[PDB]
Amino acid sequence: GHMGNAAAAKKGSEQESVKEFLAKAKEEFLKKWESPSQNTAQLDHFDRIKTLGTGSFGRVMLVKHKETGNHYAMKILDKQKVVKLKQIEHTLNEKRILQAVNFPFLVKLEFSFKDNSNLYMVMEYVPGGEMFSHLRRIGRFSEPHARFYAAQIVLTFEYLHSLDLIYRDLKPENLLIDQQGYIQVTDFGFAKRVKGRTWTLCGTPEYLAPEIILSKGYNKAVDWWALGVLIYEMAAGYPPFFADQPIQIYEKIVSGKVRFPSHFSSDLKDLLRNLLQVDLTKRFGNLKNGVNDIKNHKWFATTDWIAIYQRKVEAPFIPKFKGPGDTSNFDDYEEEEIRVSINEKCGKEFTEF
Amino acid sequence: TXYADFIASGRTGRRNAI
Ligand SMILES: O=S(=O)(c1cccc2cnccc12)N1CCCNCC1
Repeated sequence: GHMGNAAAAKKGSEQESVKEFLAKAKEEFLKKWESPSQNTAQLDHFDRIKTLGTGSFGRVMLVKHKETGNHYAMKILDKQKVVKLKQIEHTLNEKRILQAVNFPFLVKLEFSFKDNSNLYMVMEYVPGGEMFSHLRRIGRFSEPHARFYAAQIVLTFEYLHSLDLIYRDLKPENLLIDQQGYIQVTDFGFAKRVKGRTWTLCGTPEYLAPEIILSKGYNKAVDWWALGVLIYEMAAGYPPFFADQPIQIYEKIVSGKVRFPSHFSSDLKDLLRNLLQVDLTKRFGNLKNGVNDIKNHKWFATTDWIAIYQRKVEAPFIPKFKGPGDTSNFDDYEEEEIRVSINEKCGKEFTEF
Repeated sequence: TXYADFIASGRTGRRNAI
């Protein structure tokens, strides 16, 4: 067979230990899920420094804790705007997930609080910026470099899925690089607790699984499809399915055809054909052996999963970092006021925050 | 080339959710 006795025993033991870890992690998650933390700091504990990001998602600001000098990334949502855009449940659920999970590649929520006008999530500052920027700048990642990142996503999805959390928002724009060169996953507005199926059309065109496009009930296998898109884009510099208009992208996704650059290794192409599998009865991550079909694939043969988890692998790339407040890996945005009204807004809607 | 096709798509920048 493919493994001798020693290798098979070692692999089996490793897989059993993962089960044991995940069972403990689920116990810890559910305690925090059932009794969320609230109101652990206030706004005047922090100096506002610079806007790190802004969009439909609100704003994210670099802030500095006045007494420790620690920098943080503070997500600010306008309560009235969240209600207008019909995002109450997503906003509450994002914060509830973030205060309950614990994993080395999931961003840490250090404080949260609210005031008359806004909701605030104070997260670790991840200074290396988006993977997106580095990928477009370098062009493409070599396969070992791509694999280093991919391994962290595999472990993070293995963790999230064991909690019955589907992620649904994977793309390089939503992965940050920390000071050690490791990945941080930050955005949980599309994440949902799903033991079985769910039906919402959400995501980004290039990363949508075919069953989402086709308006099916779907499951956590959409995240393994998206991993395939991510690995392809990291290794090629462009995603597998693209076109001028989303409808043309969707036609390609559902077609069952995917084409590869000539520099892709055969191992990589085999992994990607099994992740980018339209047929759900054949897609890696959705079969009887679950995540192990991915972790045991030839393309990951050199991956020491425990060493990645322990963050003991030397990263391929360390972003430039000139001090704890450095924002050079982020873009510049127009700086807008943080207005706090004398009157409380939408109090009932956000009692749980 | 596929890279040229990628540039032609106009979707080389940050992509919004649907
Ligand atoms: O970079 S962020 O502003 C950001 C968010 C959350 C925590 C962060 C921590 N450090 C830097 C930037 C952070 N960002 C906003 C949405 C777009 N995708 C990536 C996350």
